[PDB]
Amino acid sequence: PISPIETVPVKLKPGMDGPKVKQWPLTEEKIKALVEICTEMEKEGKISKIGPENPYNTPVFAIKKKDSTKWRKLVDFRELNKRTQDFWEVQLGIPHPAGLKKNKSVTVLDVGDAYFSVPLDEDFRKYTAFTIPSINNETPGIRYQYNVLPQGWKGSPAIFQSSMTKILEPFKKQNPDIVIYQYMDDLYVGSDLEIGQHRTKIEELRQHLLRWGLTTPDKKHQKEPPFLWMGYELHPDKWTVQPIVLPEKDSWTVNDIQKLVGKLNWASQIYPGIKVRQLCKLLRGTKALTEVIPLTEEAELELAENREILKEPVHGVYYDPSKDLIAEIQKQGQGQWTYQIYQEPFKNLKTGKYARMRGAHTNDVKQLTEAVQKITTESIVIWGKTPKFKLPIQKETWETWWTEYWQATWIPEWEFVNTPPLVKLWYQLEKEPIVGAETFYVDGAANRETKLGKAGYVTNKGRQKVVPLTNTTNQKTQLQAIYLALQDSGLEVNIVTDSQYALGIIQAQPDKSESELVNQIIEQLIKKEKVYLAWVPAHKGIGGNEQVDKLVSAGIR
Amino acid sequence: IETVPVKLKPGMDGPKVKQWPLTEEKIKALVEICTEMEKEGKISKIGPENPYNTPVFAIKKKDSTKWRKLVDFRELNKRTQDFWEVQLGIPHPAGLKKNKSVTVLDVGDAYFSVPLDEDFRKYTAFTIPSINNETPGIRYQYNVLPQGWKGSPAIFQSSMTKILEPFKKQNPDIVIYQYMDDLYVGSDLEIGQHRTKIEELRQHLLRWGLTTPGYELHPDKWTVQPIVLPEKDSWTVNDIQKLVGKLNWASQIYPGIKVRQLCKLLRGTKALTEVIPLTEEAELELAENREILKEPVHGVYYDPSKDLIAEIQKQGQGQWTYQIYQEPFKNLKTGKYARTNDVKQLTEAVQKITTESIVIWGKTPKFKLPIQKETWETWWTEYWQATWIPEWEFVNTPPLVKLWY
Ligand SMILES: COc1ccc(C(C)=O)c(O)c1[C@H]1C[C@H]1NC(=S)Nc1ccc(C#N)cn1
Repeated sequence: PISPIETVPVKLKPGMDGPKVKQWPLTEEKIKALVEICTEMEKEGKISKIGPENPYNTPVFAIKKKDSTKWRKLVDFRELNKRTQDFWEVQLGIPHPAGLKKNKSVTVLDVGDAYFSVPLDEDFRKYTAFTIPSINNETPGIRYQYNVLPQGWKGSPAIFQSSMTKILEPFKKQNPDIVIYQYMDDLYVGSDLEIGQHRTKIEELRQHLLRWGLTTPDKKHQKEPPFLWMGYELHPDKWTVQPIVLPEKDSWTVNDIQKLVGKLNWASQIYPGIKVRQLCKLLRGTKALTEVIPLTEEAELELAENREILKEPVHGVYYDPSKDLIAEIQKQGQGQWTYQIYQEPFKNLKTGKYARMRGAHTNDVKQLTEAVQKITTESIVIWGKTPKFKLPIQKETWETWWTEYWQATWIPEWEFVNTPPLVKLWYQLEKEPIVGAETFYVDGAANRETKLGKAGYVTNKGRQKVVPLTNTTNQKTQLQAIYLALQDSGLEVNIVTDSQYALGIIQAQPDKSESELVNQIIEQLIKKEKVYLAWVPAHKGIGGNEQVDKLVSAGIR
Repeated sequence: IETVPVKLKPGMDGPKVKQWPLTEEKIKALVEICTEMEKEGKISKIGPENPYNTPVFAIKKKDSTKWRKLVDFRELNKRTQDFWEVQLGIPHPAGLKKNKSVTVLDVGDAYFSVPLDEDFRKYTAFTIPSINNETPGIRYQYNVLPQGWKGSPAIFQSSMTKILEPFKKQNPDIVIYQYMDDLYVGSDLEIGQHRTKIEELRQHLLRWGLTTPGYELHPDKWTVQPIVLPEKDSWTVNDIQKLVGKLNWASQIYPGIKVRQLCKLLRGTKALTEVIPLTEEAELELAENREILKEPVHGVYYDPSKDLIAEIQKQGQGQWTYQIYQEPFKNLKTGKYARTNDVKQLTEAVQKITTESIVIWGKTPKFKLPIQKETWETWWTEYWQATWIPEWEFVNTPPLVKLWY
């Protein structure tokens, strides 16, 4: 049929005009096919005969189907799809299984010939014109236009789902106890009714759809849960991901490593503990897609744990709106975090993993914080509410960090759960200078055109070391000069720098970095028992700073 | 009543901003509201032929139980500017900033009675999302003047002037300023006389169909936040070092902060803990130094053409410091904010500052917020109460907390 529904008015982009593309000469077999086809459509209302008063033409093709059984009418709309107005988006997100309520009965009805059962805006049809050529372009040809939604046109998906909504609106209202999800051609209808009261409700809907031009299955409902959807396998009872299977090869190509990494990431939504750091590390650095990459011990072991995890099937449960939401976060490897969300002790709703870095220099208290912000957002989308957290951090460690950090930080309802490792700040920075502790006035310089710098230091106890550096930035000579003051120095030490830059990085208590140096400085800091950092205006000539500054810039500066 | 034609800034197109995900209770709230606004014909459902979008949120009244709708027209306002700023602007009284008391009334409902040029309604499209994307999303557009839009006040300016006319004529010493949804009413009367005067005004408003709140600002009791210098009994090397560092800073701003005399004081290469004596020229340098730092930077003037910028630093212990300036380190005003959640306080401070900003300059500043983008966006609305939303960029405060400014 062709739905009696009103039509969605559409227009071309403002200054632009319809398409006027030249029809390339097609062969007889192809020319014949298109006629046998179009005549069929026309006979149903899908297309109509027009004349050469329409300045708009769109190229038509035809290719053979499976093993060359029947032909197909391809309509290259590119030019029109480029002059057509923009629409809203059909889907802005994709339901996550974990967000589905547990349902007793679910059947999947799929609409047949969707785009063809919906009327096009009358004032727009004139643009959907195309022509069937005459053998070796002699006769003018048959000109046609559309009365329904063209297959490859830009506005078909929008106008269709849009239309399908209005059609459903009544039925939904009369059946408030029935959920209907529309995903393209298919329609998902679930309820708590019995296969009897359910399949009865189904028909009622099929009928409702028919009263609108929508032909739907009868016994080929496909309902039969299981359900393979968007990469998931749904059961009325639970859900899980399409079966994963790991290659088991003797050699791995960049291509193989990628498919694998993709399967695992996809598997991590419900399989806790999935890890791909070592494997992803292998894809670093421009590499062919056919190049063989040797697996390193670490990756070799990682691929192992994953295999182990994937062997016994794991399933996820559905959402119970009444019960609360609980999320726990464990610290797997370094920089890696896994989490599980459940409502009943260990019957996971969904699983996940955070491993983002977020700039160079950062600590576990900060990473843990970000992971919560993610899980929070994620939780909102799927379930409309934020869960209570269970974090492997002391109410103290946290409370002490947040209050002494420049950035503003918040964190939903949580509880400490002792699930090792535990998050901790690996060192503090005394707020008061250390009395009777050697004071180191560090500094550095670097010839910009040469790159030759001398990172040194001078203390109040006479000592004064000065080392030369090659190929370094004015910053390194300042970060190096601090590394020095930390090496040949006792457990307690006051360090005076003129490097806001260094001051900045260190005052933030990073416990891991991307600077080879910064990590070293970190090692030291964890060893000392009392460190005090302070700043003073660089090269302004101040007590002490000047003194060092001198022998630091003395030549080679 | 005939409608006013509105045109976007040629070259620019209508808003196409994503809708930040909302929690269940806020979606339920929004559907109720929008359901009613539709029955009343204020908004109309729309198809996919509308490619535009503007985000919407649900906030609370002045701490009540009623959920209020809050469309975010930040974008649209920008594509409209020319219109609501030059063509039909609204003068900002310099007298408002001087008033002993200023009352703010939400004259928002007022706009729902004026139709919006049909040719412009498509640019006010917004979406009420659904949970787990289990639904396409409910779309709508405005038939009447919307409340977030700065275009609404401009248009309604005509009707507002008549309504207020009598009151103004009878009370010539009361400043009435209108700024996007709110009315600022200031006077120098004793509180009760003011408070009364305010009631009287509600009555005029009430006759043209217009409710009211409440909420009093005391501008004349707004002062600066000097850049504080210590004044200790003892003294260490470290202390004087910081003293020099800050003084050095306050030199690129506040011309004349001679520090030379105080510097070169007790130098060489001493221990930080080593306590030290005092000086005479020093005592005098601090004197003049702070003396300057106490009063506004000579040479800084508000430039109507340029943007206002607000920067906030978390001082810890619930203390928040802020500076408003157009040229870095050229503070037009600095201040403080004190007194549960880090985000809650920040959002509080942002509103306070924005308010003072609207009174003194008639425009909101752009904020450099000391927080993680994600965290803010996830929680601000949870404490937000104003009917407007300022522009904000998330910054990363330098160890500049030291000098309060
Ligand atoms: C959000 O709406 C969607 C998204 C996807 C599906 C799929 C893939 O079936 C779906 O049925 C729906 C809605 C019908 C309702 N289903 C709800 S709520 N729960 C369940 C439970 C088990 C199965 C089982 N087996 C399918 N749906």
